[PDB]
Amino acid sequence: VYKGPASIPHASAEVFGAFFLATNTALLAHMFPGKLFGSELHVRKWDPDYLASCCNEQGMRREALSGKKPNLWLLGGGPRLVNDSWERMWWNNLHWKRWKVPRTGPAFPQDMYWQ
Amino acid sequence: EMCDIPEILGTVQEARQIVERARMWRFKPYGEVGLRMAQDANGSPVSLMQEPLHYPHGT
Amino acid sequence: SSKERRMALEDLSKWKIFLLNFLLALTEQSCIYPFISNLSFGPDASILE
Amino acid sequence: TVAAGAAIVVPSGKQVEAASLDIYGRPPSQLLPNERRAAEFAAGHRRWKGFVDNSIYSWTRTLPGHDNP
Amino acid sequence: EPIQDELLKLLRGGWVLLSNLALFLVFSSFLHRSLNWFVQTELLVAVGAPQQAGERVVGKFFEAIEWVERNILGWKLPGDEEAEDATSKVYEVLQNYTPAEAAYSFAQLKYKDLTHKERELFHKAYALRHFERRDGRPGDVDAAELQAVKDRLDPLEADRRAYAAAKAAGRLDEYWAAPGREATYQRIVGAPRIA
Amino acid sequence: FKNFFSFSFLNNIWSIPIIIPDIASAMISEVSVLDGYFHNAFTFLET
Repeated sequence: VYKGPASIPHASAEVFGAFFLATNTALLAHMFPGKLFGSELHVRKWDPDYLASCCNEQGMRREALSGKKPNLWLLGGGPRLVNDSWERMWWNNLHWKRWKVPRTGPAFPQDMYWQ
Repeated sequence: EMCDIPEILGTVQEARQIVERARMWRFKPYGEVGLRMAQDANGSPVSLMQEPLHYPHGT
Repeated sequence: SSKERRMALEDLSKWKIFLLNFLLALTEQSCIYPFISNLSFGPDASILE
Repeated sequence: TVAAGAAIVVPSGKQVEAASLDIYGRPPSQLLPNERRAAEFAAGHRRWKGFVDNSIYSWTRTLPGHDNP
Repeated sequence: EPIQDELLKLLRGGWVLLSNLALFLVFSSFLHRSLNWFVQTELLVAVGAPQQAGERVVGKFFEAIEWVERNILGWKLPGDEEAEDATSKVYEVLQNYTPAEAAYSFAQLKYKDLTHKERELFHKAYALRHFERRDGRPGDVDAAELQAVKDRLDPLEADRRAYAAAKAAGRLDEYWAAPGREATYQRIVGAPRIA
Repeated sequence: FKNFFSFSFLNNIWSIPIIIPDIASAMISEVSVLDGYFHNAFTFLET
């Protein structure tokens, strides 16, 4: 009947029950797209590349209408000042762009197969 | 046996057909060749308009 | 939320919940009806063009 | 340890000019950023080797030759 | 209840969780790394030689002792000269043990017009560099004679680069007043240059 | 630590200008003339 000193925090059983049911339901919702009352479960609203391309579009359009030469802002970072390779000079933006397909996801199969 | 003129014309016609179908594989979006070899007047990389949902700048 | 604590309502506790939803607006969160929710009136894929 | 090591390692301006002028043909503040760090590292490594040679290795070499395997 | 107290209590909880998880991962990494040594010691016991495994364990202790003697104190520990000569680096093997015929410069295969001197200049620039040769100092290749050889082969690309350089500056009629440019315009394009 | 006491997201370069190559510096073998008076090196304003 003795639980503990009550100065050490106790997590309730409802926290584990919610955790257990939520993990199982998340797995089931990922396996069956189209059956969540006709819908599916996404993990984001907008692609970061899509948002950055829209913001660059509006930024260079506003720069051009103000009478200046427009600038493109690069995800990851700008160039390094080196002289040995093109890939070392532009490494940060190249590193952002090389990660495109796993950033988009998902890492699980997109369609259901019955074994 | 050496080709006559109509055989040369026929194979040039078919090769141009093949070359069009071959150039359909030329800019894989976010492929390595496009990321490293598509550059502006200087050596700077450009943002190619190949993204599947955004058509910027009145395109 | 698991501790079911209950005061009345004070100004600092008013600012806590505003700050939580404000900061959650800046992150990436899950959605249940994403194709309906990203619809827009006009010829665009979103409301941000 | 970090500050105590950094007292040994970090060189002054004369070592950096000294390490630049023999490795490269040019005096400092005329270089790329990546080739300044090479001169700074060479000066710090010279300071480390000099400290180990004159302050740790001057009195630990009394030849107790034994304890082989 | 204040924001500062909540942020500090969150920071302390995150720090203690992350530090204990890192300690568990470091122990698990050591347990993954060292498995082959324990397996070989156990196999040495199980083959029918129980006394030789204790020699392996005390040899690990004596190796730690030898490391402390060699690195901190600096003693010689004789027999180290025979151990130092057993191994070598890649560039030292290139300097000392490889023939010169096992290196090429992509241009001795591309251009048949090359003489022996341009061939060895390309070899020293691109095949075996100054750190891969025995009597090699930096600055062996001139890079101005190399540019002259690279301009002798394919001269029209050099002419194009000279045009672009003259167009970037304001020396375009100084480009066209060179003694061969109007003649090569006449040769390539069958009409004289009107402009 | 020297760059962290500074603001490394504040003084670094994040942006580049984009300059279009002229036809002499572009992909010359891709430029073709179609029955005279036309060529496929396209150029149009956003307006």
